[PDB]
Formats: sequence, structure tokens, C-alpha cells
Amino acid sequence: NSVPGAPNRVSFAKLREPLEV
Amino acid sequence: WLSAASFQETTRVLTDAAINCRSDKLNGLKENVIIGKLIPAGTGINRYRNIAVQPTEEARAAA
Amino acid sequence: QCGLPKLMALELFKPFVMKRLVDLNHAQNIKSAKRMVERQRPQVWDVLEEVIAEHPVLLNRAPTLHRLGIQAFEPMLVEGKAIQLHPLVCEAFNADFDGDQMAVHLPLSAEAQAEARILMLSSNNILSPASGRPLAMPRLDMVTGLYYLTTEVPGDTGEYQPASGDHPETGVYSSPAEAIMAADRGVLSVRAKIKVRLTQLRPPVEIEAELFGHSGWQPGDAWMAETTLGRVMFNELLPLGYPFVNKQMHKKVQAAIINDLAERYPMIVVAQTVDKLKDAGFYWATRSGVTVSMADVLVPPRKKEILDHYEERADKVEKQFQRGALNHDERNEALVEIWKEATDEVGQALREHYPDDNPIITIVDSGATGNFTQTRTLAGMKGLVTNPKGEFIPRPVKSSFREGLTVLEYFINTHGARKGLADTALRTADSGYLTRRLVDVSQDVIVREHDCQTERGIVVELAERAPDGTLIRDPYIETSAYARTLGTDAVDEAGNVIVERGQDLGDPEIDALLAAGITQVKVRSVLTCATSTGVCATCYGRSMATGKLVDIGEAVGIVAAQSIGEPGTQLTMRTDI
Amino acid sequence: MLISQRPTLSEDVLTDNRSQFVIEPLEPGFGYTLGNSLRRTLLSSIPGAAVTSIRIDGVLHEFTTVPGVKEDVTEIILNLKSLVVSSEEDEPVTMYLRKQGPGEVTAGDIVPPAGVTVHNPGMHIATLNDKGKLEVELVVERGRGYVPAVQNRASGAEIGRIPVDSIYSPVLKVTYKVDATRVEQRTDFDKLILDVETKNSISPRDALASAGKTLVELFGLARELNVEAEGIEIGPS
Amino acid sequence: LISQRPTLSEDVLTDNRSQFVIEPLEPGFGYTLGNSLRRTLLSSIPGAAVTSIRIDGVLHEFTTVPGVKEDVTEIILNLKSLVVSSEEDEPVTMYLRKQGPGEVTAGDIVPPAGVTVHNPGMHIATLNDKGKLEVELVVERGRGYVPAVQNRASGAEIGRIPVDSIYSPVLKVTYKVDATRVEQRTDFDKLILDVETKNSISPRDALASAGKTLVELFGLARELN
Amino acid sequence: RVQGPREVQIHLVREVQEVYRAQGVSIHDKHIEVIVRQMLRRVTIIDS
Amino acid sequence: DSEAVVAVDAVSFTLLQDQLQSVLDTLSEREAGVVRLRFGLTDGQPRTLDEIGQVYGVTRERIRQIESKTMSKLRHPSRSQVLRDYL
Amino acid sequence: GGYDTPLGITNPPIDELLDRVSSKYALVIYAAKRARQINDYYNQLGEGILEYVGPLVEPGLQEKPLSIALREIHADLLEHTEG
Amino acid sequence: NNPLSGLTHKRRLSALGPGGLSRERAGLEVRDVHPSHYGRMCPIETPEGPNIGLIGSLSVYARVNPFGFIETPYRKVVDGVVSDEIVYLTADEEDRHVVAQANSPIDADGRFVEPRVLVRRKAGEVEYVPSSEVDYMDVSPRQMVSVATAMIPFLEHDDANRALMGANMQRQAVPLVRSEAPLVGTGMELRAAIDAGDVVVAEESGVIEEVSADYITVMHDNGTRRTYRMRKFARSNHGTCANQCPIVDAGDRVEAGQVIADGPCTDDGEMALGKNLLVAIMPWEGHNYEDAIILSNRLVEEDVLTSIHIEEHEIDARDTKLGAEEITRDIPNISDEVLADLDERGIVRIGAEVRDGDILVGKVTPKGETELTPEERLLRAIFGEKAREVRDTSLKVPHGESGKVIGIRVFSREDEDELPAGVNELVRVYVAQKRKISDGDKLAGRHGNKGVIGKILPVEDMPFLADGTPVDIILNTHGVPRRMNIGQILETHLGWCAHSGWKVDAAKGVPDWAARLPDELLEAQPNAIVSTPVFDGAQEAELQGLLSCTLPNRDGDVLVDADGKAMLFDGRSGEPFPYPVTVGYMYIMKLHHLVDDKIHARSTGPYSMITQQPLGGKAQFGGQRFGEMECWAMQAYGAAYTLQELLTIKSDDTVGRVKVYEAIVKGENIPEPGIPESFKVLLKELQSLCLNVEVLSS
Ligand SMILES: [Mg+2]
Ligand SMILES: [Zn+2]
Repeated sequence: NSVPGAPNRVSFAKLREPLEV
Repeated sequence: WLSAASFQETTRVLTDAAINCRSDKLNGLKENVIIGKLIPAGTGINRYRNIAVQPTEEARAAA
Repeated sequence: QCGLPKLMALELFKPFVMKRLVDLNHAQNIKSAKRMVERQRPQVWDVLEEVIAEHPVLLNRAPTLHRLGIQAFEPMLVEGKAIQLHPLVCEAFNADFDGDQMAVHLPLSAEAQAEARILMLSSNNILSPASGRPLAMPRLDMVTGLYYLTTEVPGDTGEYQPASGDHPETGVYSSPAEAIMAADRGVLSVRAKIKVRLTQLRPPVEIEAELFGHSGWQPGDAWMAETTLGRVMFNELLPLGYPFVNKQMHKKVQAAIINDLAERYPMIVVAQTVDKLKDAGFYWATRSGVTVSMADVLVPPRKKEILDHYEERADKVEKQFQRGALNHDERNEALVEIWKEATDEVGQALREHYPDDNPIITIVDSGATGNFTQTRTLAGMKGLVTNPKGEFIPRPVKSSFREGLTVLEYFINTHGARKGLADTALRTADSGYLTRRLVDVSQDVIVREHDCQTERGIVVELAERAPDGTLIRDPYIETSAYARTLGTDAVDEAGNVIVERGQDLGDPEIDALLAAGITQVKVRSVLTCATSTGVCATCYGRSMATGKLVDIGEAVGIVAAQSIGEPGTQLTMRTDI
Repeated sequence: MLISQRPTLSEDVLTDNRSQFVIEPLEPGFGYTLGNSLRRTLLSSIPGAAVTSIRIDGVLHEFTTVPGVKEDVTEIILNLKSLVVSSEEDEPVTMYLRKQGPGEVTAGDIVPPAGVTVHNPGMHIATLNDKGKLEVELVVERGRGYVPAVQNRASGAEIGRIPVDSIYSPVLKVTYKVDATRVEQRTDFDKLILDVETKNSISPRDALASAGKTLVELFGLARELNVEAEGIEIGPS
Repeated sequence: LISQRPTLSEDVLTDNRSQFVIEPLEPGFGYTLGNSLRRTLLSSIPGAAVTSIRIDGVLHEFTTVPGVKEDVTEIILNLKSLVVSSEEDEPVTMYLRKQGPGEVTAGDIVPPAGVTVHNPGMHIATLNDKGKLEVELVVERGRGYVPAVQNRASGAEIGRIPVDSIYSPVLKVTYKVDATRVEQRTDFDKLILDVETKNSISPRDALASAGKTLVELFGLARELN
Repeated sequence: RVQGPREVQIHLVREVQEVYRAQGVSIHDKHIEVIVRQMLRRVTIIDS
Repeated sequence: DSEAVVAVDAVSFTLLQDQLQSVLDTLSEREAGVVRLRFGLTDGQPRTLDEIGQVYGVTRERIRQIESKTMSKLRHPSRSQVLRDYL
Repeated sequence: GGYDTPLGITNPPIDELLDRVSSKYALVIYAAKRARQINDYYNQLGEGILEYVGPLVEPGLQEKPLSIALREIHADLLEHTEG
Repeated sequence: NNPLSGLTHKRRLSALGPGGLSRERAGLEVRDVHPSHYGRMCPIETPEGPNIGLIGSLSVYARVNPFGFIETPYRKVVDGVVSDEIVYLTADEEDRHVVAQANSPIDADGRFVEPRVLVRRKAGEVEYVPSSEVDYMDVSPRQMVSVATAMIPFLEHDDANRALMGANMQRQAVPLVRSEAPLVGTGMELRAAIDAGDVVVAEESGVIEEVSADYITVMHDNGTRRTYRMRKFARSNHGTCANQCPIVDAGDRVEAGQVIADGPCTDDGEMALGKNLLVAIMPWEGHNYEDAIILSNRLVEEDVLTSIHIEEHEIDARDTKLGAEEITRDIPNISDEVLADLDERGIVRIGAEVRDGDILVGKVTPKGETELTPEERLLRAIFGEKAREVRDTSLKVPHGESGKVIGIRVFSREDEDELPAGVNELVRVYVAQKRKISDGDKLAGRHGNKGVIGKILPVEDMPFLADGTPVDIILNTHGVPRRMNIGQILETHLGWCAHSGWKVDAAKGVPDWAARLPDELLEAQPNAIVSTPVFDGAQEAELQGLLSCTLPNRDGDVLVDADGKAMLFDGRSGEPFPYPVTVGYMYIMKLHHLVDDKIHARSTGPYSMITQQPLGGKAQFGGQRFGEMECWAMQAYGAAYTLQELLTIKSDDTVGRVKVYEAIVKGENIPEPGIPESFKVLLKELQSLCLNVEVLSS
């Protein structure tokens, strides 16, 4: 997310991350 | 001296070969390659390089 | 043969193509022919084929580690822009197809043309000049295909089962044609133990002796054989006179067969047999059903229990260190030792668990590629990882690459990975320097005479005597006693001479010496040759590249220097000598 | 349209019945398409006759050996297996052969009923010795392809009649390979190299002609859907 | 011995695909027969496709038409999906014109007599008020896949834009066999060919063309005897 | 200096082959004997 | 190195000289001699009409007539179809 | 003599060729000098005949002089002496 | 070569340079991954050549201190409570404190479920520590890795050498003409693409007013408008296309930060370096032997892998001593045939195709006064042609180029353009070719499984599934295990799952294997995209579960079994393959190592100045280098005459090359060589060094 036109790419990530790139 | 100079430590080889007035014989294998003459190995030796080739008498007469 | 793009062969042969163009009245003169070539009119290709036919070309690959880095082939025009290479010369050239480039050279004079035709043709360099082992061997894929084709699977379809009362054995086949037809139908599998009657394949020595005795001419005889259709089809590729193999074609077995073939048969026959082997190996590797999948890489079941037990011992060591009993260095030694034992146990468990028809196990065991350590890394655990200095991490990784490594384990692995990657780069330059020094120091030694007629000679151990009493063969006999000329005679117990002075000392001679029971022989060598400049031929003995006595003009010094310096890249290091 | 180059078929006789065939030049790909079909058609589409079941007197359940001869039951079975026989009647026929005394028996000693012929009377079958008697029963019928030894479905109809694999196909071994003649001028057209090895019953050329006839009929089955359908036309003969 | 001749049935599934059942075949032969039929169907079925296009405002393929959303390369890529069938061997030309806002589809391009467009709902390019599109296309017969013929070989002008053409109305071919393999040794195969064509020609017609090519090719062995 | 030329030839050949064969690389001894022969050509002058 | 020999134009010039010698020999001795002396073929220095007339014992007007007729003859396609591609 | 029929560059079997000479160096010099003689004969055919003699074996249409020389060697129509 | 190449060339740390260590002085000690590199420099990505270890790249979360140290963010944990405060630490602080592990099992509240957690100590030691002593924790997994390596899916299963190769070879991918997005990847594609600067992004929100192939006008929320100019077919610094296609319609509304136009290697905003291709892992008839790759002809037909390459040519008509060069049609000693494509002013037409050896710009130079040969005089007199006292030096397209001409940019002195002194006219010609895929081209996946294209088979003779769909590429099985990169196998399986679409059947509860699977993942549409992160991604058990449910394509048919293999039919012979073969959708890219840039040949070209040897490299004509090792092999072969030929009458014999060319042309024997001009140069140099060298006959 955090990108208005981001295509919906479903993720396998288990744990959330607090800091963005 | 040519082989040693082309190999390694060319300055030190030349400065002492010149003092000795050393004269090469061009009989090795690197020297012939450097000076563009046939190497003395394989088909470059006199046993094979001086082969005489001519047809046999019977085949000569048959044509 | 070798592939050659027309867009480059035309530029290579431009003078010849211009001469032929002017000769065939396709251009009025050289200027017109040159303009025609530059514009690439559609008849220039027709002329180019004619002018290229029967004109050997040379292929070069940087680095040229040894003698076989230059070979001569007959070119054929092909589309595209890639120089097609025969798969069997990849071993000699040390060339994989990951983007490598090969140089091309063109002889002009008649001397150079015949020189590339005879001395440097690919079908005339099969054995490695260093050790005499073949280099036109079936490589990875061909070995896998032949191994699958000639392996025997018990309890397959259409086996030979002896039955009584109800019906006959229903497993015997009249001829390989009938066997092939039955395999074409859904009756016989390629790898089922059958009993065919062969009439054009030479039976082995023992069967020949039992049936035909002295005159066992394979051309007309008829005999019964218990083998598999795959092995019959494999034996069809070998020359007519060769005995039936009836084995499982491991890479070592194929090496032995090819070495014997090169020793006993003409080189043209050897090359044709090698080509047939390559074709059959590729065809049956396609159908071998060898594939990789995540469900194909089984993990050891008892890995969890083994890891828990070794972790318990490691925690015991950690506690005994925490109570101040042992110092840091010996503690590290203790963890390293226990984790090495853990790696051994896990590897043994994985080897036991893995089947014999697994694709990975077949690839490893057939001698195609890799070693069991890579399979252990694949399934099991990677094991110990080295430090940048060269030591070992006290904490070893526990997960294989199939299970996925954690961040810390990956970071630990990167140390050894990058260290080895840089070590290779340094080692290549060091080996090149060593080869360059050796070639010069040995550029003097060339064969000049045929026999120095000396009486000196070195002594070779040649299967020293065992204390219990027998002739135990010395393992290093193919690199220290083979391909040499016996300086003196070989006699024992004041009997008759087994091998007289001046013999090639081949495998039959070595076997006869062992049967007679003699241990030490004085053999002639270049260390004692009494020639003025260069060594003689008898002192040097048989040349490994040819298999016969060395010639009277060979650059044996440069050959030896290249042989020593080529494998310098694979010499690893041990973590005060 | 036009193939722009008519392929042709040429023969090359090696032995009395072993001729290799060359078909060239075919437009790319079609080499395999026609070659595999031709091989399979040769193997299992030509009518032929072969032995199906045999019976020897004095053998009921002891399948080890038979007295009076040297080569055993397995050897004699695989000897009858490679016996070329022709027939003109679809119904199964029965062969007779009988000899007395020691000596060597060949195919010529067989007595074929009117309607079957033997194409190799001088083939070695067995070796009689010690005033022995040989009385072998044979069942010969015509078929196609390769049929294994049919099991004795009938329980008490024939106790002594044992079955044997049947090689119906007149041809035995057929192999093929393709090449890439003239890649440059005419875009790597393909050439086929068939290798046919049959019995002495029929010539390899006759076998190829029969296979071609049945294959063109098989593909004309599909051709008879839209007669005026445009396709690639080779042209004249 | 089987003296029964095989037969070919038909099984329509949709307009542009169907199943063909051939029964009975010799054991172990249905696979090879279906493979040969599929290989011929997928490679040597005659059709018709666009050879070259010419746009008034452009001079090569790496430019942009003023107003349209896509570029000339994207227009070419879209046009490579067209399905057209011709009636004469000579190269005919067809025109496409559109002005002002709107979307240009494959139904808007007017074909001459003989040729036709089978997918009018195929999208070509998007237009706005300022844009204007005017292109001309050349339809040619043939077979297989031929790459773009170079402008130097022909005598065409600068505006001519050669386009890759794929004369192949067949789309996807598969098969499956049903080996009976009963204990009575009177076994046979049962081929089930599956043919799908891209609405240009019927699968029946494609199979007929393949059969004609195969009979003509296989008659070579028979003719010389 | 202590065992003559034959023993040093043997020792050099054995050591080089020991290192080369550790990685399973087989090289015939004569290829190293050539280099050893080139090594042991000259002699020193202890008395003019 | 632009001063080196092209290694193709050299053999082209050699064969051009050979063809020129042939096309000259297709004419007669008088014409070949006068044209060679005029254009300096056998020698580096090209002789003039006065020199040719002095050598051959005729006048420069006769030399000019011969030169003109030879130049007209050499422009025929039978003599220029081989020399056309050499320029 | 049990090999398949050779093709391409190795039309005359090299191993059968080597029975006529001592070593492959002698063989290659033999073939090279014979090919030189053949080429000189080809380039010296228009004018009067010199002691050079053309191919003894029947030559192919487009056949290299080196190949012709090798077939001459294999057919045993030449004799040579070393130095 | 692509936005990834640009982005990774930025953020690049090079240890070599002025004031830095050189390669010759670079010992093995510095080319190591010190334990202080975790989170500050990627241990994977680095050049694999002689510069191994001297060049690195910043990590994704790394930051630079004002002094020049490299910081790394961390979440400080207090009495076992993992806080959300982020504190940046350098190497000294990290060594001072105790850091946790990124994938530490937090209790979804701040505490650790297990007291014993993984820990990095001061000396880089890795231990198990009670949770009370831990005072720092990584922000997120994949922190230690760089961008290019973070773009590799299933990285944790790959080795390190092959991960290095894949990371280094992801930056050489060429931009294709379609550039579809990858099926299976990581979360570092969208961010990497939009942060690379090669994608137009609306700075202020609004509604799209006008959209076309050249420009976009975004109508802002408040009155003002703004127009963005796309870059249609702009030449990159390495000869690759740089198209920029809009991805919005005439009525859409865009928020400030949305991707408004694609780039060279982008799809719908995220990154796309290649295409998705059906994959087989069987060795096929030796054509895919030893890292050889087989391709279906469908890629050639539909231009799946087809790149556009733009080359430029520069020629300057400059002042000269004897006059001034001019650009004009009138070229000396030329025909009217080659002038057909030239316009009136001399340059070629826009859109006029060119071939190797054509005329691009017609430039003539004052030749001057030069003496002509008598034969030339005779020919000129015969044909009536004049002297033509100027020389022809026209811009000819070099050997081995083709393609159309896009645009011509011509400068002049008369129109007041900033030109270098002495140059009166400059003109640039841009030539572009649509290169197809062909044998010899280099292909590679994302796990460093490279390989050239061995043979492009037709569509019919390729293995196909039960439904008739033929595979597109055919790898080799032997290359997978010994390279330790089963990450490609996992990617293949996940790609097949993504392409087919799956549905976890939770009729009786959610299955145990999918217990930790996130929501909206139990079922997916066909051709759906997934995103497995670098060090926290799809597990093997989850992959098995997904492969279990592989909802059928069109009929009732599951073409891929549970193991991940399939029943392929041989399209050449016809019989089915006797054993199942793995299939799936791997993501492969076309590398910038094309055949057309590598193939070279030379018969006789230019020669060097001091020595008379031929030049080198493809830029000039140049010849291959016959090195010392090749000479050693030539000698060892017992060979003399070939060595003499290659060393005398092919490289240096000035009076020998012309003679051998003449002999070859005329059909005569090759003449005997002479001594080398290089040896003569060496003799002269020795004589110049006050060393009397005399060559003696007897
Ligand atoms: Mg390589
Ligand atoms: Zn000696």
C-alpha cells in the first residue's frame, strides 16, 4: 500500500514492518 | 640471451649479456619464434623439413 | 565438424571467394568481385559453400591452458551468428555455454592446411596428453542417458520369470528385433532382465571359451545371453569385434571401455564409436525422466531428533564452559568436533533415506555431476561455515537450503562464499605464472634421437610385498610405471625373462609381471638419458596423447609444462606446511 | 499452393532384403511427421502369418527337456518363433513334421498343407540323436503387428498345446533419422533416411508400398471432409 | 486378424473448435497418427494475414500518430491479433478511417470484396478530439510464419511499413488415446483429436487441408512402387 | 647434499605428485621428471 | 596507419596492368608503341608527340593522327567492357 | 577395416595413411609437398610441359590439391625419402 | 540498461579511486564481508570479476551520517517490550549494544514468546540470550540486503554465489517492447521502479484532462494545469529504448504520487525486467546441454523477447588546411544507385532503411595535388572523366548494422550553434533495429541460471501438456542441483500456482498447513500476481498446499499433480514422456550480451603505426590476439609451419601480406615468409639503447 495507484499484489509476508523503505 | 631477456628481468639480463659480449646461436625454441624462422620441433627439424617427394616409377609410367 | 556463420565465414574466405567468383565468370574482375562480396549478392553463398568445402579451421579459447586448447575442425555454414561447437570437446576446451566466446583462425598454405588436417584434427586428439585418459568421453548428459539405458531394474515389466506346469518362461526373445518390437508394444520395458539370442554381438571371453572354444567368430555364431534390451542396444554402438559388456554403464566403466578401445582399435573407429555413444546418450537422457521438484528433494526424517541430541551435547559443553572448566579455544574445538559428528550423522541418515531411483541420487551416483556434499546441503543441513580469517564459527547453521536459511545463517555463509570467490581469482593468476615459468625452463627438452643406448635407469616400487605374503597392487601404478620402457629385463627365481629389455610395459605386461611375482624393475626415464641436447625416444617412452612411442620431434618439455600447469587452478588450501 | 521443390524417393539395396530409403527434400518439420508414422505403419500395418501355439508329444508338464533331441524346449520354441510362413486362409491352419532316427532336422522336412509355403527350408530347428522321434504340432494363422503369446483361455480344450509369441509383421527392424541438407539456399529442408529389414516373405520395397497405400487411405479418411479445401500441392510426378 | 477399416466421426463443441474420433486404429498407432496430424495442422494450414500497413502521417515504425493514445509499434502489435480471410492470391488493400473522439476497433476498417474481418470487437487504438487516424492495410495469402520482408527487396516507398505476418488459422491442437488392451489380444487404439481454430476457417476445413497435404506427401512411397 | 641426486629426484617427484593427487588429478611422473632433469643439469665449482 | 598498403588495391592494380597489357596487345605494334611512349607506360616519364615523332621517323601531326585514331578505337565497347570496372 | 564409411575431411583413414610413413610429421610434409607439386602443375599447364606431374588418381570436380595428394598417398602411387 | 541499472549504479560504494586502494595493492583481507556490514552493505551484490569485493551497494534501510558513517535503523526494546521508536545506530553503537533478530517471535503485544532469542554480539558472535538483556532489534527482515538482491524471490533458499550472479545479472536486462509484470516477485519492485526516476508521476492531484501518446495534461484541483512530455524512443547511454507510455484514460482521477506513465522496464507502475514463460526441466536431445537454452518459436512470432536498439552516428564537416569540407550529394567516383536514398542536402531520408556499407552522410574533403599512375591517366583519357580533385570521406554505416532511420539532428555554424572550434557542420543520424531473439543470445532467470539460446525449435516439435499448450523454454535438470539454486524450482512452482489460480477448500476448518497464511490468499483468480518477500515469504508447506489445489484451466483437468510435475507429450516423435516433468512459469530476462554485438571477422584491415601488426577490437576492424599460451600450444602440437604463418605472413611481414594476398587471388602457392617488422623494430630499439646488436651469417 501507501501508493495511491499501486496494483493489488498479494503478499506472503508473515510479520508487519514498522519502518517503510 | 634473447630467451632470458624475453622471459624475465630484461634490463639485468641485457646489461650483463652485452658486457660479456654474448652471442646467441638461435638454436632454442623461443628465438626462432621471435625471429620468424621455423622452430626446431615437430615438422621444423631437418629430418622432416627436407623430405623429397616424387611419384613412383610405375605410377609415373602409368600416366 | 564445427558450425560457422556465413556472415563471418564469408569475410574469412573473401580472397578465395573472390578468386572463385572471377573464375566462374560471376564478376568481370577483382573489383567487381569485391563489390559483389560487399553487397552480398545471392550467388556469393553458393560460391562460398564450394570454396569452403574441405578447408580446416582452428578454434581458440582464452585461456589456452594446455595443448588441447587449439583444435582443427571442418567448417559447415549455418544460419544465425553463433559458432556451433561439438558437445564432446567442451571438456577439452573447458568451455560451458553461459556466454563464452571462441576465436577462429584460418590456415592458408598447403603445409598449414595439411598440418591442421593431420596433427590438430579433433578426431585425432581423444586422450589427454598428461594422463592418457580420454577427453572425448560422454559428458554429463550422455553419462546420465547411458546409465539410465543400461541400468537393470528388478521386478520391471516383461521380465524373465521361470515357470513350470502352467506355461513356459515367457521371457525369452528370439532376436533383438523381436525385443525392440515387444518394447514398442506395451509388453517389454527397456530395463527388464531378459534372455535374448544374439547373432552379431561378440560374447564375453568366458562365454566364448565355454561355447565356441578357439574360433568364436561373432559374425556367424548364435548364443544365448541374459541381459537387458538397453545393454544390447548399447553394445550395438560398440564396434563389431568388441566383446559384449553386460554391465551398468557407470562413468568409470565407460572410461575403461573407451581407454581399451583407443588402445586396441584405430582412431577413426574410436571417433565413430564416441559419436554414436554421444547420440545414444543424448537420446536416452531425454527419456530418462530426470527432473527436479521441491517434492523430489526428500528431507531426513530423524533430523529433528539428531539435531536435538547434538544440541543437548552442545548445551552441556556450554554449561561446562560457563562454570569456568574449559578455555575458549578448546571450547571452540569441542563445538566444532561435535557439530562435525552431527554433520556426519545427518549425511548418513539422508543417504540411507534417499532411494536409488531418485533423480538427484542417480545424477550423483552415475558420475555425471556433483558430489554427495551438495546433496547434503540441498536436504539436511549446510553444516560448518568458515570465518573470513579461515577459522570455523562456533555456532553452525542448522537448516538446509531447501528449508530456507535465516538472515544470520545467510550472512555467516556469505563469508566463506566470498572468500572462495576471491581465492579462485588469485589462484588463476598464480597458476598462470607457474605455467609461464615451467614452459621456459622446459622449452629445451625435445626428442632428437630414437635410442640413447644407455644402461642407467630408475627403480619403481610396483606393488610392494605385503607382510602376510601376497602381491598387493600399489594404487599409484598408472602414473609411475605405465607407459615406460624397461631398461633391464624382468626375471625371477632365476627363471625365464618375463619382459625383455625395451618394451612398452603396458597393462598385459604389468599383469604378467604381477603373475610372475616380481616387485621392482629398473625402468628407463628421461632423468638418465645420455643424449647431448634433448632426450631420446626410448627414455621418454610411450606418448600418452597418441598411445604409441613418442615421435622424434615432439616438444615434450612444453607438453609436460602445460600438463603440470593446467590443473593448478583446482589446488585448494587447508585451514605449519 | 506449390511446394517449390518436389521431394523424391530413392532406394539403396544393401543385402538381399535390407534396403535403406532416402526421401529428400521435405519442407522443414515434415521429416519426423511422415517418418514416425511410416515406421509405425511398417511395423504394425502389414498382414502376415506366423506360428501361434505349438505342441510336442511326450511333453505334458515336464517343461525342462524332450528326449531324443539336444536343444531344449526353450531353444526349439525360439527356433519356431523365427520361422517365416505365408498363408492365404484367415482361419488357423495346422502344420505337420515327423522324423525318425538320429540326424539334423531342418525346415525342409516339414510338410505344409495346400495353402501355406515355407520361405526358408534350410533353417536349423533341432538335432535328433539316438534313434529319437520328433512329432511337433504347429498352429499358424495370419495377423498383423506383434501379438505376444496368447494365454490358454480354454482350460480343458487343449492340454498339450502351449502358446508362443507371434511375429506377424513381415518386417522386423525399422529405424530412421533426419538431416538438414542445404540450410542456406532453401531454408533447412529436411531429408529422411529409412532403414528397413524384413523377412524373405516380401521385399522391403513392397512393404513400403503397402504401408504407403494403407497410410494414404487412412489420411484420405480425414481428407473426405471438405473436398475443395486448399492445401500444399507438390505438383506433377 | 482385423479386417475392419477405421472411420472418422465428428463432435462439435463450439463454433471454432471440435473433436474428431478415429476408430479403430492399430495398437500403439493412435499416438503417432495424432502427432502427425497435429504437427501438420499447426504448421502447414493456409490462411491470410496482414503483410504491411501504411499510415499517412508516419514514415517508420518508431514514431507516434498525433492524437492517438498508443504509438505505431503498439498499433502494429494490436493489428497482429487480427483474423482476416481472403479469396484471391493477389495482395488486396483495405482502408481504415476515423476522425475525432472515439475508439477505433477492427469493425471500423472497411474491407473490399472477398476479404472479411472475423473479430469486429478487437480494439486497435484510442482517439481524442484532436486526433485523426487514416491507415491502409495489405492482406495476402500464404502459410506458416514468414518474417517481415525488407523494404529494399520490394520497390515500395518510405511510408511502407512491413509487418510480421502469421498465416495460421489454427490455434490449439491436442489429442488423447484410449488403449483397450483386453486379454483377447484383439486390441485397438481410439484417437480423439482436438482442433481449435481462430474463427477464420472451420476445424473441419483445417483437418481436410491437413489430410490432403498428408495424402499427397505419403503418396510418394506408393507412386514409384 | 646428503643423499646424492637420485634421492632428491625421488623426493621432489613424490612430493609434487602427492600434492597434485590430493585433488584427484592424475599426472604421469615423466612430466615432472622432465622438469627435475632440467633442474639438476648444472654443477658448482669448488676448485678452480 | 594510413600509409600502409591496402593489400587489395595492390593486386587490383597488378591485374589492371595485366589487362591493360592485354588490351594494348590486341592492337598492333605501331599503335601500342606510340600510346605507351605517349602515356609513359614502360617508363616513368611520359614522352611527348615530338619525342615520339623523332623516335619513329615521322611528324608530330602523324603522331597526333595515330593517337586520335587509337583513342577512338579504345572507346569501343569491345575494348572498354573489360576496363570499365577498374575505375 | 571394420569402420563405417568415412566422410568429410577424413575421407582417407588417417590410421591407414600412417602405415605408409614413419610419423605424422613426415606424413604432413609428404602431403604438403605433393600438394605444392599438384598446384604448380595446375598453374603450369597452359604452356609447355615441365617435369611436374599432375594428379595420378582421378580428381573430383571441385577437389582440393591437398585432398588429391592424400588420396594419392593412400593409394600408394608415390615414394618418399627422409633427411 | 534499465531503471534498475540506473538505481543500482546510484547508491554504489566503490573502494577504489583517488585516495583509495588500487586493485594491485588490494589484498584479500579487504575483499571480505566484515561482520559490521550487516545492514550497511549488501554481502551478496558485488562484481564477480577482478573487482570482487571492492565495489558494493548500500542496503535498503541504510543511511549516511554527516561525518560519512553508515547508519542503520533499529527498534529499541525495553525490558522485553519491543517499542515502535526507531533509533539510528552506527557500527560503534551496534557493537556496544545487543541486537535482536528481525524474525523474532513477538507476541503481537510487544513481548517475546520465548526468553531465548537470537542475538548478534559485539564481535559478530551469534548466541542465544535471555530476552531481558536484549536492547535492540532489526526494523524488518531483508534489512541486510540491497535493492537489486531484494528483488530476487526465494533468496533464502538460493546459495550465495548464484545469488551474487543473479543480482549482478538483473541489472543488464534490456527493455522489451511489451514489458509485462512478473507473476511472482517481492515487494521491492513497485518502490524500486517509482524511485528510479524513469516513471512519470503526478506531483499534484487532479483529473486527467487530455491524454495522448506524447503528452498528458492533468487538470489540478485548483484551476491550474500541467503537461508532462513523454520520451518516445529516446536513446539510452547503452543503446536501448526508453519509451514512456501513459497508463491513464481521459476521465480518470489521479492522486499526487500515482504512477502516470510507464517506463522502459515497467508495467502498471511496478518493475518488469522480462516476461513470464512456461518452463520445462527436462534435458531435450542434447540441445539444452551444459547451460544451453531451447526456445519455442512462439517468442519469435509474437515478439515476446524482442528489443529495440538505437545507435547514433556522428560526422563533422570541419575546416581543413587545403580548403573546407562540405556536405553534399556530389560524391566523387560514385554511382547514382547509392544516391537514391540521399536527399538534396546530402543526408539520408527519415525512415529510409539502411544496410551495411550504405551512405549516411555525404562528405567530401579537398584532396589536393597528387601524382597519378600512368595507367590511371590512360583510363581517365579513355573514359573522358575529369580529375575530381576532392577526396570522398562519407559517413558509412559500419559492418553488421541495419534498421530504419528515426531522426536526423544537424548542427550548423550559420545558424549560430555552439560548435567546437574548427567544426563548421555537424550531423547526427539515429539508426534503430528491431532485434528478434536468436540462437546465441543470453537468457537468465532471477537466480543466476544463465545460458545462451542453443536452438529455437518450431512450435510443433516442443513438449506440450495434456491440453495441447506447448511449453516455451526448456532448461536442463543437471544444472539445478550442483549450482545450489533450487530457488528457481520454488519460483517455478509458485509461478505455476499464480498463473493457474488456487482455492484452499476450508469446508471443514482452515487446513493446518495454511494456518499462518494471511487472509485473501486462500483463493486467487487465474493469472493473479503474488509477492513473496526476501527473508520472510512463502514456506515449502504452503507451496505444497497451494499446489494441492490448482483449479482447472477450462475443462475438468489438473495438468499439474501434487508434486508439481506434469505429463508432457513429445511433439517430435509423439509418444508421451515415460515420467512426469516439472513445469511452471519462471520469470526470465533478455540480457545485454546479444550475438550481433559479439560476432566479428577480419581478412585484411588497418594496421598499427609503430609496429605493423593489425589493430584490435570490434570498433576498428581488428584481429584476434594470438597469445603466448596459444603459441605454447602450437609448439607443443609438434607444429611449425602454422606457427610461422600466423606469426610472419599474417601479422608483421609488410612485403609478405601483399604477396600472400596476390598468391591467394591468383591461385598460386603461398610464398615463403620474411623476418618480422616487429623484430626489426626491436633491433632498432636495442641499437638505440647503446647496445651494439649485429646479426651474423657465418
Ligand atoms: Mg563459461
Ligand atoms: Zn635416452
